[PDB]
Amino acid sequence: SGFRKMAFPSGKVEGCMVQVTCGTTTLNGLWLDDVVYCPRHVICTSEDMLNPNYEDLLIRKSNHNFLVQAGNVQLRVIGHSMQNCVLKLKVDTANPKTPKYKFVRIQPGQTFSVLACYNGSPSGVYQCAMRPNFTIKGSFLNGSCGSVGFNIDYDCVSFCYMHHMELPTGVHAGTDLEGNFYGPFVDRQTAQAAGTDTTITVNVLAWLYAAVINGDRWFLNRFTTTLNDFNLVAMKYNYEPLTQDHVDILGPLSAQTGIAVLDMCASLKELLQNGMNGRTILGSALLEDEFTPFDVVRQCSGVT
Amino acid sequence: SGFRKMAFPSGKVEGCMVQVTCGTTTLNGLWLDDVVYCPRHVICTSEDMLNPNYEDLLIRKSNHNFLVQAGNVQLRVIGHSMQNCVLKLKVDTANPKTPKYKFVRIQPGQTFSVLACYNGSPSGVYQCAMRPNFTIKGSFLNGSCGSVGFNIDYDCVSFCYMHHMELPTGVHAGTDLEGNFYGPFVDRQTAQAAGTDTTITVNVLAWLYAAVINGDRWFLNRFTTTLNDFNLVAMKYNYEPLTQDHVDILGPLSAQTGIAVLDMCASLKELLQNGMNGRTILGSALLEDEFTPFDVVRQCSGVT
Ligand SMILES: O=C(Cc1cccnc1)Nc1cccc(O[C@H]2CC(=O)N2)c1
Ligand SMILES: O=C(Cc1cccnc1)Nc1cccc(O[C@H]2CC(=O)N2)c1
Repeated sequence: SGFRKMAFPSGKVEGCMVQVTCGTTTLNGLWLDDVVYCPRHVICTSEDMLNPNYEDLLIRKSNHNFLVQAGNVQLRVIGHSMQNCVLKLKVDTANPKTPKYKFVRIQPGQTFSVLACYNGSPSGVYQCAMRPNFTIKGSFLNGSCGSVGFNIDYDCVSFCYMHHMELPTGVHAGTDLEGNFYGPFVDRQTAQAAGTDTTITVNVLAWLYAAVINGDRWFLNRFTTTLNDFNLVAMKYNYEPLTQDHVDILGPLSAQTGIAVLDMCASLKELLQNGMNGRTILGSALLEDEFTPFDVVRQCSGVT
Repeated sequence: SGFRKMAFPSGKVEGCMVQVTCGTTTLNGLWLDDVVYCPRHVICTSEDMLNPNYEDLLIRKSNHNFLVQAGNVQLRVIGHSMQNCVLKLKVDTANPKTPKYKFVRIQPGQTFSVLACYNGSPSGVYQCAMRPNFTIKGSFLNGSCGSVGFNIDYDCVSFCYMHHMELPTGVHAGTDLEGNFYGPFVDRQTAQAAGTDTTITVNVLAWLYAAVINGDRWFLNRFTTTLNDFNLVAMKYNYEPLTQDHVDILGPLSAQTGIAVLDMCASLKELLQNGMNGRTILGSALLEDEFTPFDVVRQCSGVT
């Protein structure tokens, strides 16, 4: 027993982290096969970031202007191209450490691990969720651009995020591995603001199931509700509307615990309306929304 | 910016994880050089655990009775010995993936990463602290015994914990890599209880410094206090007494922020006496004690 914000083992991803330097700028790159993926703002100077024309800026860049280093060895860049907001640097050596990988665009609500990196070197790993407003609440400093978000299935790494920027509000914006930003964010140093951050209801429910499994049963009440009535209370508290798909995904958790999804919803409705009264759930004084129903089953069943 | 419970990259430790089977029992082992370290309760049956005589039980065990598997390859055990509560299985092949390592016994209050494992395979990584009562609040299921706690410095892994058991209260007990339990715990299926779990004051202070660095400044007040007055309030709330050593270790955080340690103590005294009033600090509705002052500087400076 015990419930922690667990991240996937990062070894398969550490093997891919490289340092990419363009002029004065150094950031991280992802080396899979003979391609190094990195944010395209590596070709920018601090003046360029205000209003950059990336096609024009890339025209003044040649293969030799991009310095790629993997540990202490320099990789020869034989080609370069721009795919949306990522640069793909073709290198002459394929990464011998390349794991089985997929490039995937995750949905908001879904979770993933981040391997924060500086100068192509990993500093730490933590679990994140793609917020409904398409930002992530990460831990990133200047120099962490190019750090990737990933999931692991058996031996296959699904890369879903590449860090590009921080908004003045302290939240982080980034792209999938095809260079497409999650949300309305543009890789320009212009005032951008994240919209309303809503709470991932299905994840809070999954974590309530995880608390019941672990012994925290105080919040369980003698009540039930309907999907429409629960959603009236979810609306007021900026919670994502619960759908029958969500109820379905909670099915294995509901089946294991023996608590109906709508019963857990009534318990959640009371937690929203009445607060926690100074008590805690899984050592947390607030309702946690960064565990998907898949994360809960995986952690409560030891899926390696 | 952003502050997360970050764990060290686990790649160097994944390379050491092996599966150790003795009779019907399977658990994890740590393969460093030609030695595999694992909990000695691997030689026990469910009946033996009630009151085991490990010397007598080991006398009926031979080199061939311990099955060690690293991935899909069986390792030949050429020697076996008991060091306190760990078995050291000498194998004929040295681990080619052995990183630079030290075996260290950490103090309560200190933090470390755990690579939870099942059948010699890593399932996830998370950050932990050694509680003042010598237990850890981990996430472990049956089959995770042998999972290790570690820290990383540059390229050197300092192994500090090996998971052995779970107490009926849901907390976890284990040993250093010399087989010595942290705390009064014995590897026997007998009713054991953890003592009072106090709050690591210096870590809560370090995390208040991390909140100030990150923009959360609401809790800052126009007051100060003395070490003895603060400790009167720490005592009432089961907080560890603050010493001049703690004030010293907080020195670089105090120097960076410009807030005196005793000033932060007055802010903490008010948080203890008045609560958080529904507000949050670093997205947490309670006072976090699992970040050391070293963890704070490392995360707020990008130490790879
Ligand atoms: O933020 C970083 C580096 C960094 C520092 C700290 C943490 N993570 C990333 N770069 C950057 C890149 C592209 C646009 C950009 O403009 C900002 C203004 C806005 O809203 N977005 C900034
Ligand atoms: O707990 C486990 C396996 C396990 C299961 C879930 C999570 N982590 C570990 N084994 C074990 C080993 C040695 C003594 C022992 O007795 C318990 C009674 C007590 O207080 N300690 C139990």
